[PDB]
Amino acid sequence: MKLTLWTYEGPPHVGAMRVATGMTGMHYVLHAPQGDTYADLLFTMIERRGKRPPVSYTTFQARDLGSDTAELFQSACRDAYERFQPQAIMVGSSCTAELIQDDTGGLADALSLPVPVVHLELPSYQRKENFGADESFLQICRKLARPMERTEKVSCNLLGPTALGFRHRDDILEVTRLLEGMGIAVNAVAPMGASPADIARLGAAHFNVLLYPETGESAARWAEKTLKQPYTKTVPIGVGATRDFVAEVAALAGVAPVADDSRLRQPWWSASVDSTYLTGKRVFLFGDATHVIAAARVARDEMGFEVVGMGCYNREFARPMRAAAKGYGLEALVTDDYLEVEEAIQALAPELILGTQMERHIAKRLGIPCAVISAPVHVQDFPARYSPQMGFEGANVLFDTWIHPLTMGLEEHLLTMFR
Amino acid sequence: MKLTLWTYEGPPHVGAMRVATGMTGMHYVLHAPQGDTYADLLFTMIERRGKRPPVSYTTFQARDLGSDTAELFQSACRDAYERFQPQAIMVGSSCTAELIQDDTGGLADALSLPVPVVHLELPSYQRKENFGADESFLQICRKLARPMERTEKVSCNLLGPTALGFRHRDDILEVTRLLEGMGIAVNAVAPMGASPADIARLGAAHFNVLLYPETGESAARWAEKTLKQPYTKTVPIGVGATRDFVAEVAALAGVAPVADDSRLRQPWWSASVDSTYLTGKRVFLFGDATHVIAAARVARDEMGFEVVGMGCYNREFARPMRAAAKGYGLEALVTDDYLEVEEAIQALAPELILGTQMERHIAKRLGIPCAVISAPVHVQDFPARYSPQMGFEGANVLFDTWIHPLTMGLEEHLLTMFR
Amino acid sequence: ERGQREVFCGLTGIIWLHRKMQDAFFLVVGSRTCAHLLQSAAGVMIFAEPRFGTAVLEEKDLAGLADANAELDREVDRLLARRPDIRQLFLVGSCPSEVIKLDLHRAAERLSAHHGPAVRVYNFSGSGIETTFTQGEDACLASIVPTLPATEARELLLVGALPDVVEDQAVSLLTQLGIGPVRCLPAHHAAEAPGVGPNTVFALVQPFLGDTHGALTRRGARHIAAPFPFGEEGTTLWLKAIADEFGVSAETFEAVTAAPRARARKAVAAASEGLRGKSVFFLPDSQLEPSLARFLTRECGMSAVEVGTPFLHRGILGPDLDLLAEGPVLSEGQDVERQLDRVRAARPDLTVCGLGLANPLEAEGFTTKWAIELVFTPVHFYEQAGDLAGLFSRPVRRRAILR
Amino acid sequence: ERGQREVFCGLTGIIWLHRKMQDAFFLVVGSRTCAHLLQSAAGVMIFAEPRFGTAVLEEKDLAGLADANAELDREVDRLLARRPDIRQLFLVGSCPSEVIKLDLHRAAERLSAHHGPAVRVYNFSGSGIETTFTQGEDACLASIVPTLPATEARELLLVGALPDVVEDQAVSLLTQLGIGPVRCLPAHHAAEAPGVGPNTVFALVQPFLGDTHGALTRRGARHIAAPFPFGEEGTTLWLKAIADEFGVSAETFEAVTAAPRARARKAVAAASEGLRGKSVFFLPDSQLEPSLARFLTRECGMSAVEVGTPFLHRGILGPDLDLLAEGPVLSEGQDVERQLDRVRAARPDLTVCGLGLANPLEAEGFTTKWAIELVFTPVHFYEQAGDLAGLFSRPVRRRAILRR
Ligand code: SF4
Ligand code: SF4
Ligand SMILES: [Cu+2]
Ligand SMILES: [Cu+2]
Repeated sequence: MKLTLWTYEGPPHVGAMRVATGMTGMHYVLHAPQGDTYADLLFTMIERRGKRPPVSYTTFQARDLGSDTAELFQSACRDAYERFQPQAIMVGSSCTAELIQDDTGGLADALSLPVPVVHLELPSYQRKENFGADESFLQICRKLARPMERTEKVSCNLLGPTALGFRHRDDILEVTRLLEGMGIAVNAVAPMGASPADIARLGAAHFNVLLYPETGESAARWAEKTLKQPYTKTVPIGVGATRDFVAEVAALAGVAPVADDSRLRQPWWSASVDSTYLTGKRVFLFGDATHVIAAARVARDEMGFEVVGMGCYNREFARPMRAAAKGYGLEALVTDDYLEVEEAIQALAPELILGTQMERHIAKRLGIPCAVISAPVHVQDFPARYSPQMGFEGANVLFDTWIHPLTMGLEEHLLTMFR
Repeated sequence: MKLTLWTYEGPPHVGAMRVATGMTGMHYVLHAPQGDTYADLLFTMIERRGKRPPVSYTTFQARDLGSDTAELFQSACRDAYERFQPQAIMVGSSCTAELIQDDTGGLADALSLPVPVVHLELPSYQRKENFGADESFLQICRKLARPMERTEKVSCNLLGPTALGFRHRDDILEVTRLLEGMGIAVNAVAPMGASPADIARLGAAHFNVLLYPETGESAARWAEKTLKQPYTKTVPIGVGATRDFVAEVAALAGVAPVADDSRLRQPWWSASVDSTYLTGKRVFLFGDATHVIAAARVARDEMGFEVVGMGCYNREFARPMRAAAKGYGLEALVTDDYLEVEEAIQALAPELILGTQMERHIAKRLGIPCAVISAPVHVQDFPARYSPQMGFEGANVLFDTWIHPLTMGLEEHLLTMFR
Repeated sequence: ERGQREVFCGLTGIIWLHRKMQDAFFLVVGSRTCAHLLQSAAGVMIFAEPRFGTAVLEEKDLAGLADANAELDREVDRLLARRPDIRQLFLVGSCPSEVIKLDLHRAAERLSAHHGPAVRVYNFSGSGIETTFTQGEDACLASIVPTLPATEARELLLVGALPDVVEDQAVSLLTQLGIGPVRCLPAHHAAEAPGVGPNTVFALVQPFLGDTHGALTRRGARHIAAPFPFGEEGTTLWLKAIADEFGVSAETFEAVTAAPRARARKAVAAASEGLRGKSVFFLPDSQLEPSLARFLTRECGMSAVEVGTPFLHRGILGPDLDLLAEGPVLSEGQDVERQLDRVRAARPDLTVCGLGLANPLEAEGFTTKWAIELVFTPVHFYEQAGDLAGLFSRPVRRRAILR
Repeated sequence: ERGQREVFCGLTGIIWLHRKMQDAFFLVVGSRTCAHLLQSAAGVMIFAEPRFGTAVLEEKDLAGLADANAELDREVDRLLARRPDIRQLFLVGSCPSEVIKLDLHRAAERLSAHHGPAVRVYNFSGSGIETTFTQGEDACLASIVPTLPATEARELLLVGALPDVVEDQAVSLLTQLGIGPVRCLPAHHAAEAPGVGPNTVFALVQPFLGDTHGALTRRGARHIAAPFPFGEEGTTLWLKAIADEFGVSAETFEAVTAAPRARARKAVAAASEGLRGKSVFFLPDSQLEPSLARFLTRECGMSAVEVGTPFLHRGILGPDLDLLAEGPVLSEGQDVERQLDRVRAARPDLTVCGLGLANPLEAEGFTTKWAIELVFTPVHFYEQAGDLAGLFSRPVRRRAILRR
């Protein structure tokens, strides 16, 4: 037992709900106690979705226990099919439903629904939200994605973007523009903007692009084995990472590496004399492992910052996290306790903190310039404006976002000196 | 002899200098005292320009008067021709050179340089930097733009954008995207993207698009008389003004409207329940008249704010400013003095202030949420990221930028109550 | 009537209770789902180090009941070492803690034995399997009630957790009226816990304290059944019903409550301009819907179409139901899909719904106002009657402005 | 070379002067250009409501010295109506004011006749055709000098506007030297103004104060030429010259100064990691370039390829030039294109140039430091020797090895 006040990741069913919400025509009939409908507010509020999350809840009570729970689940699935008319059903359990002995997949199969039904086996007490999303995307691919003849032209699959993801929407657009500039069409983006029909055509792509390993690594590996689809190991966050991604994607596709640097201003604006004070600014970095590794490379190579802190809350990416941290000469802080991150920041006293909203709130009470780079965020952090973190426009956004706290601090400091 | 600490506008030579650094192949040979080269710093640091401004100064001293100072002017223009080798030379004088009796135009004719030479007589003490930019652009158009055959396909001129302009680069990009989505190519962008050849081709466009009246209205009214090119009277800031602009551009061009709404997010994120508290929040507005008039419509018709203060520092647009403020039940504050706007803010005590950089600092002293909407800005108010204020993506940027101070104040208040 | 219930477990009321009781910690024996709910509902509160936490269960904790109890004991010891300022620990139940049959009553008695009397460990259930939203506050108060000391005095008990400014207005108005002692059951500190006896008489402030009403009735307290203090008329009738139990005559009542009534009526009229002549739909969130639909119908001139509550306690909402017009139909059974269909058919001008249902209804074209704000914001008594009207008015004002 | 010069008019001297003189308000009689320059170079200070304003010359102000002077008196009286805190007013001359031939020396006398006991109005010319950059500061100081009272006691005298921390540490080290009470001409308030006489021998802390040096020589005070306190060695020889003039024993001086010299040497060595064996170019910005080149070349090991100074006062800078190696090429006069070609050909590893020139040279691939920062940030004496070294250590050349 551990007393937790802040969780970087929710329960796995929240990740499965993210997969269902990003996808269209996909419904999640979740066996949950009455009052577990709470995570719908995350999608309706944080992401401002004009459509209610495609999730049906049994919402069983104390009276509905034992024999009544299975009947409640079966009625929930059949009524969800009758009402929403989805093209594929996910069935899953909450922590409470995992505790009770109803077999969700067995009931769903017993209903014999016309559309494919995906059985979700997410251990809720030992795993977390990103595992839920990754495993849900996996099982959807296994159920629906099959070996398919490849497109006549070179085509790609954007794998990883799930709902409630940090700037996934704008990253999709930026990577799509990159690939189109190369001459590579995006066959399907999944889970966001996907359908069971699109999961069916996932086998038609010549190669996969794993934008977000946290929510798509299992699906990318499965496609590698069955669908014979190699997936990119480079996440295009930052100029150097974007150019490595350009070269790797061009090699996989067979097209010449072409990228548009015309709107790219991060290198010149870091080379300018105004950015000289940024040299040697110690930075602490925390959040999801992919974003932390990418942001550490951006900071050191393109910003003149010295990385004094580096960590992640995904134990699934501990080995990549430690391997990346060794490159900067530090030991990665792989933990899910915000107290440990606070202790590390206090013992480290970074000049700038790049991380989650928890790290953006630890900095304020310590009076440290802060910016958000990772998944746990607020409604404010989801922007109406185009705010990619990937590609060259994402590099410009990263420059402005990371420099804004330092510029503000310097301006307020000068104002205080001038009284 | 009014004691001035902050000027909202520089001397007219600064605006003419913005026009010069906007174009390529146009050099500003300025008759100026030594030490008047300070405005080069504005272009090299504020806008973060890679190359030196196309400005050559005489930098006379007290030992050089009478025949000498004219000789330094001759040497400056000749040296500019020899080493800078511009396609066109434009000659002006500063305040001090305006006082001394040296005819800028006559000496240029005496040189008989092959490149076209335009003389801008800008009243330094009567007028200001926006008039300087407008009159410089008008003189450049008069000398180089000539009637020509219309382009085969429908094309437009983006008239107004200059260097040091607020969001001019990203607004150029956004309006260009909006017109290409509409089937109208951009014949030229003047003077920020233009050249003496492009200024010559200005007459080829079917119509002009007056992006910024402050700097482009004189050239638009001249091109509506000599090149017979009507200009759009609406500036596309905000959703409603963007639709008005699309309608007028379709009417002028004859093409279908075809507005690309798919990436619009301002309407929904303003209609969402998270923006309910925005209703009835009082906003004070100051800045150049175009941006203030557009931002008032955005704040009222699109964000639920009530406008309690509406004003401009640009007295050239006094009639449009007052006419706009009359529609909101207000008296327009047409003043060049920042103490007057300070008094207006203190009297009104708004909940949000949208203005220039001095407006932002007045708000910060007064503890009122503030966002910058107008031309006088810092280096920090020139983003590397794509930050249009115009068009549909400009609407999203506007929503995020205007809402960020309110969100940050609300969050700070909530944290203060909680802790 | 039975189906998907888009509500919150009563672990949500813990957020208000930790704000109203500064010496109370709310330890939640639940899973990562319940901790995630707590942080999502708290929002900014979690960043201020609040006084509620979740002891997340592990697989070994589900397997071993004795092991889980020992680990809970260790966690409680570490909590009290970490936060000595806590004087009352609230071991709240949860859905998993119920399924594992983790008897929190035994743990509460044991920890009260070993950590007594420095910290008093009470047990109540916030499980959504049993409770819902404000039923968490009701369960907390009903768990507080049995341990209250006995008294022989004639004391008025102001049952209900209120914002400090609203509670201050309450006690000020009551003292001006001429009543005797006023105490609040959700006391700020454990030392200020009121006493309940046969002569004790209590008045309900929030229309969801049914189990608290029963627990106080078991101790011999008597209920002052009054319309709940929402708006000018609601506050007036609340104070009048308390006065009739305390002997305050019409002359003193009108010499005390005339000024606040007069200003509150004007404030409501000014802040309810667009509400007049508009229908309002209520979906079951917080059981505030009938006692506040009465305010909207009578004061603001709204024409309520349907009032939905998680469950009616007709006994404590009797006067407020009586003041309701016969026109609105009231529903206690919640199936979110059927209720959304009813909302679509009715096409209400305003739709008081939950946070999850708000944005989709706004996208469909229905103005909505989340009822969670009503519980968090001060909307009680006289000063906030205008704020109460403006809470429902500003969505309609925004809809009119934005179109 | 007489060509285009990219240097600031001396009204920029006001910007850092008023931070040291908290009693003085500087009123500039100029056009819109001078007010715009003043606000642009001030930056955030103008938002912080500072003590410099520009009495903008209007078209009606251009004609008529009597009328314009009357409006000037109106504005000055209005300003002391707003600002009774200030006792010093500086009628800073500007280029349009000089062209108008608007006598501001007369105006200072008239305003001193009006409210002399209440306000002491000084007068100097920060005009561009007359004065360049820190020549504004030294012109203001030289204007202050003649009004200063005479004294008959030999006291150590400090000339130059310095940050309060730097001034405090300088007077602290001078006191641990033991001989010679100190005094600073740019006093924070006119009440604590110094007494200047023939006996008070004055030491100059910043090179560009040549007009102030001349004005102090008119008073009878003689100058002790010394290398200016930039880095460990320059500060050491400055203090050694001061001690020798006051007869402080060599062993006592070395013993008292050893610790800060050691700390400064450690700090300059730590900062000068990428500076050794490097080439530095100086464009004429602030007249600090000779002492800058001395410090860099000797302590930092950075060979100077060209030292450019807008005005080289050889008499005062003589010890510093003696300390400087023969290799650096000192140049007088500024033609921006000639010096740009010179830096392009020399391919320097660092170029200490103006801010209007810094970013273009970075675009061309040259590492640039802007010397306008130097007059702002504390770069004097041991306690700031490390910061001074690191300021040239990472104006790129620590970012170049990071960007490229
Ligand atoms: S409904 Fe049950 S499992 Fe879900 S958050 Fe509430 S107490 Fe926890
Ligand atoms: S003093 Fe002369 S050179 Fe300096 S800003 Fe004024 S006009 Fe320009
Ligand atoms: Cu901020
Ligand atoms: Cu900010």
